[PDB]
Amino acid sequence: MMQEPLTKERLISDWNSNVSVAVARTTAIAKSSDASLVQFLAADAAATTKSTANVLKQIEPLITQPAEREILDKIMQVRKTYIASRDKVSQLKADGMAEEAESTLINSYVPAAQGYLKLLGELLNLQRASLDAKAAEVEQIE
Amino acid sequence: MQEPLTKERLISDWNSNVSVAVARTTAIAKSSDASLVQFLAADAAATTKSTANVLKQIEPLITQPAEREILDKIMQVRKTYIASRDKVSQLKADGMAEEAESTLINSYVPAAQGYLKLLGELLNLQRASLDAKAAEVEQIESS
Repeated sequence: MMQEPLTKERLISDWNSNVSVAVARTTAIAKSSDASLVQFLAADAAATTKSTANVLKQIEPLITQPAEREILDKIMQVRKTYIASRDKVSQLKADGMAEEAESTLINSYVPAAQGYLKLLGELLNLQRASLDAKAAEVEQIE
Repeated sequence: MQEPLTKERLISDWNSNVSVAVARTTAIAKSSDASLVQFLAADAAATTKSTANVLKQIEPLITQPAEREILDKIMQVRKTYIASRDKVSQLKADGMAEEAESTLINSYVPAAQGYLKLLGELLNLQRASLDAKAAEVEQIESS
């Protein structure tokens, strides 16, 4: 019972950490004049990506509420926009197109990452609220 | 239940901050751009302040021998981690790219790995306590 929202809270926390890491890395890539940084960080980026893939596969079978499914649907859509803009920033920086990379970071990547993190926060708060309610019942009702 | 849950959430935020800082410092050390240090200074300071606030909240809640022992070890290694992080940033800002990369590999990465390993152990202490309590609840409700 309780372990359901507990497990989902932990998985979503890992996911949120992965996105925060990826945002810091993409920000550093976009602000560095070094066109080679993308390739230097490719292995780290791949580890972050695969970590999130693992989280997603674990979260999917645990989704039990319509609200969770709607939020997750929105997350996956926003995530598509985020991935496209992240990849565009990396491509432009690798090609030395610093100005266009900045335009993309500001107009596309930042809003997508912010929406991504906001929706992850909503799903996380959903789990935390369910778990907090059950924990309060267990403590008080005893 | 609320005690280990609060600690688990605070430690999760802490761990996220450390992972972000490690990614940022790695990017700084691998970039040929000496200016990245200054460009990311505000973000790095915000990560630092976030962890400081987490520590202020978690310290009074860490009361039992095992968690206190792990926390003491974390703070010890964290001293080395901070020193090496600051060294990496300083060498990069000073144009000592080669020395900054060497410091990243020989000093910063080992400290960061020990820091993250001990944070993971503290987090797992909280998670194991919560798992045990939740399982006890499921047992009671099953009878």
